[PDB]
Amino acid sequence: SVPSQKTYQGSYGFRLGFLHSGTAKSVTCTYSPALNKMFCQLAKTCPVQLWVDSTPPPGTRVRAMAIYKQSQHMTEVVRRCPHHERCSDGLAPPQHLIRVEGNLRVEYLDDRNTFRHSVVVPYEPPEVGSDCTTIHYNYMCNSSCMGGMNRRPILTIITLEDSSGNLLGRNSFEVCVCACPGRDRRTEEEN
Amino acid sequence: VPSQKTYQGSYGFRLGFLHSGTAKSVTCTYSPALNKMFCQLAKTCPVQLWVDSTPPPGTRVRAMAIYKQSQHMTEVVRRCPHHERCSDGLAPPQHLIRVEGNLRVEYLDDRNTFRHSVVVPYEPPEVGSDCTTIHYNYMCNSSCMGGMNRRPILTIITLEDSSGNLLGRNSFEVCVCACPGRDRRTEEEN
Amino acid sequence: SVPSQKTYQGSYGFRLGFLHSGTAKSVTCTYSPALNKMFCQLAKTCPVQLWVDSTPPPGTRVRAMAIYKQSQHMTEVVRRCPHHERDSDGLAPPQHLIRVEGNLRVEYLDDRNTFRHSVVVPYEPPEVGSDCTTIHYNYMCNSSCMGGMNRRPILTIITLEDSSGNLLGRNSFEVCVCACPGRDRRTEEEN
Amino acid sequence: SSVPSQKTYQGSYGFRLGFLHSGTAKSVTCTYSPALNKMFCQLAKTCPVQLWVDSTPPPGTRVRAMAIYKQSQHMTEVVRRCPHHERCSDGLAPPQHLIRVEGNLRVEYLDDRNTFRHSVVVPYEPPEVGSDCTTIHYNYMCNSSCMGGMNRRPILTIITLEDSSGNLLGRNSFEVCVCACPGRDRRTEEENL
Ligand SMILES: *C[C@@H]1C(=O)C2CCN1CC2
Ligand SMILES: *C[C@H]1C(=O)C2CCN1CC2
Ligand SMILES: *C[C@H]1C(=O)C2CCN1CC2
Ligand SMILES: *C[C@H]1C(=O)C2CCN1CC2
Ligand SMILES: *C[C@H]1C(=O)C2CCN1CC2
Ligand SMILES: *C[C@H]1C(=O)C2CCN1CC2
Ligand SMILES: *C[C@H]1C(=O)C2CCN1CC2
Ligand SMILES: [Zn+2]
Ligand SMILES: [Zn+2]
Ligand SMILES: [Zn+2]
Ligand SMILES: [Zn+2]
Repeated sequence: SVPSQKTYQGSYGFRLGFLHSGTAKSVTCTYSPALNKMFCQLAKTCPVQLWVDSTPPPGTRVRAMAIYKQSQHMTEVVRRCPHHERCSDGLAPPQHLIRVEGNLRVEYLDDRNTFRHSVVVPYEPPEVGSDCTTIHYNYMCNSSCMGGMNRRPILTIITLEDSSGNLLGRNSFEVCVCACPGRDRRTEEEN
Repeated sequence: VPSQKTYQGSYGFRLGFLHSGTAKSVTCTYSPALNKMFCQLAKTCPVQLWVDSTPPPGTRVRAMAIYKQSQHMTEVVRRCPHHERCSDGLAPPQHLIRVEGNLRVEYLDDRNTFRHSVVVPYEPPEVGSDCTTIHYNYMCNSSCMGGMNRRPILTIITLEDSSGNLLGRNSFEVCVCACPGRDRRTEEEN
Repeated sequence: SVPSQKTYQGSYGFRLGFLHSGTAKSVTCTYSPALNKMFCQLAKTCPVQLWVDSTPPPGTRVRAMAIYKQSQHMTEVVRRCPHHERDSDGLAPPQHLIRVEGNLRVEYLDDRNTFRHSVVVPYEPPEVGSDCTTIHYNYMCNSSCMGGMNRRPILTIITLEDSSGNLLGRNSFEVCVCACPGRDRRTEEEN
Repeated sequence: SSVPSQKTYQGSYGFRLGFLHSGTAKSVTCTYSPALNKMFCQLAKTCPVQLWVDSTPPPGTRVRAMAIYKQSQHMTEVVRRCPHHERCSDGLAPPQHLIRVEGNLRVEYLDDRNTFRHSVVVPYEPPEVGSDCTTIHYNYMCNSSCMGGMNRRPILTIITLEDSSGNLLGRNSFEVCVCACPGRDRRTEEENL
């Protein structure tokens, strides 16, 4: 029906972090803590940090899924528009909005019962002298895409799961994929 | 040795596979990274046919296994003596690859190369869908003693017209194993 | 052609298991994982477990055969000492080292060409509560019997075959038949 | 009762346990609480347990470890790994066994044929030249929190010294918590008092 977006830090103290990028014209990805909202460009690197209080064990996986924010649209699967879904696809299904770049162990799922799309990578701990793990996501349509997201806001849900799929952690953030993230962030904050 | 050269041809013939993931319970899962299908003995292994334009009536779709390794490549891929034992329906008992849920299936023992293949009529996608799905079954395990014996194989898929002329070709590696999800997840860890 | 001792799990994921019996004076059979060696008493029950990932068909058979481990003895048939051959249960040939107890469908072979002894039983799936199938082997000579094994080490080769004789899998283990299995395991491990 | 004996006894060799004074820093993988007689440790990591004696036991002496549930309503339940961790093995240990010994090739595992309890045994070796106690490195192979396993029930490890013929010589015990953050979990449990 609808996957849960309820924040769940769980046993490992799972939290998300984001670079402090600002709102200048050069910025290709910028997070608003006031809005809990990422502003990023089509197909460009979006860094997401995983912060934990304890290290989950090897075989832990990190999954990302998008849903529609508005209750009227929430049961609709978030997918790429017909224009963009036309098969640079590498290892990714052409319909999927969310890709991970720079990870050979990436796995993509079409849920056989919910038909929802997700992308999964193995959780790796931070490098020694590092405090967080970084996944580079790419968003493969614009929020404005006719016949896809069509200006409807989306949430990204990031779940930590054990090797059997059981929930260990869940966080979420709103996403706008737009041409001018710095400008769009600064304008959306000024209201 | 049968040609394994990718050939989209005149109708833009491509293969697709479900995005099944690697849950322990999955019956069949394809690794885009390895171009490799992981599936269970005698269970459904869906293969999608995608075309840019519709092949003419009487087009056929053939599947044939060969060994991947150079020094096993002339050897005909067939079931182990244990599994070859009769028990089979429309399929020859020695054939590794079957098609299920197609009453028009045809099986060939090449009288000259002795290779096994399985053929069906090409049907366009059903109402609503963008691809044609063929349910293959692999009737030995990759680890069968006296059969494949842990040796890797490729499946070659060919689109042919009514007269047996080549229209398209593609291929993928196959592992027939107890737990496809685990085995894909493990093989991808390198 | 000395029989093959090469391990094959095969289509059914065939391996061997043994009870974790310890080395107390009272123990009648104990297996050493570090030595891959079973220590047992003359004529006493020696449980050997069959573990499979997938159930082979009814009609599947399980064969045991002993061979000398040392290369210069490998071509000699392993058989009971003169004393011990001269006792029988009424199914076992008096020269066979390995019997199966508590199985009315046991079959014994003297190979027409090699002259090697083996004992076969039907494969049955695990009983309810169990993840493995247990065969009770009896070894009918002592390792030290002069005129039989005469302290020469031996392997038992366990083969899983179908109703038609086709080989499905193989595994093996070393055996010592002795008065005090617990003490001999403890002593041999202590190198 | 049916449950095996937990009562402390130093016996003839004056047998007792010791534990390193490791503190509670975030990096610590195991830490013992003298106030709680309780060892906090991480899944599958080294857990040093010291054997202290007044006189040297004969060669052939053995040191056995066994886990029991602490709470009287669970005491008769055999302690074993959860079904998930049973599926994950060094080839010497049974996959169901909670307690392993690391780095001892003479290790022996027992499944009791009548109690069905698990235990792990090693030979007693005297202290090396320039040491005053023998150290065994235990590994605990399931979390305290594991569902279908300990399921948050506290356990005791019972350490027995026994002769070559199985005669009990001494017995000691300690509570154990297998957790993600031993340092943090020891501090929190000590501050309720
Ligand atoms: C891979 C696993 C197994 O080992 C059996 C068959 C399929 N899944 C679930 C049980
Ligand atoms: C990116 C931008 C849009 O196009 C609408 C949805 C999300 N965000 C606000 C309005
Ligand atoms: C475009 C289409 C194809 O033809 C294959 C690659 C991606 N997509 C599904 C299968
Ligand atoms: C087993 C054998 C038969 O008896 C007929 C069907 C299949 N195979 C060939 C002919
Ligand atoms: C399934 C697995 C095997 O058993 C061999 C062939 C293919 N794959 C790698 C090796
Ligand atoms: C049982 C014991 C013996 O008697 C010799 C052969 C195997 N093992 C070691 C030496
Ligand atoms: C580690 C912790 C737990 O999870 C329960 C048992 C022992 N300790 C206290 C409660
Ligand atoms: Zn788009
Ligand atoms: Zn086979
Ligand atoms: Zn004898
Ligand atoms: Zn566990």
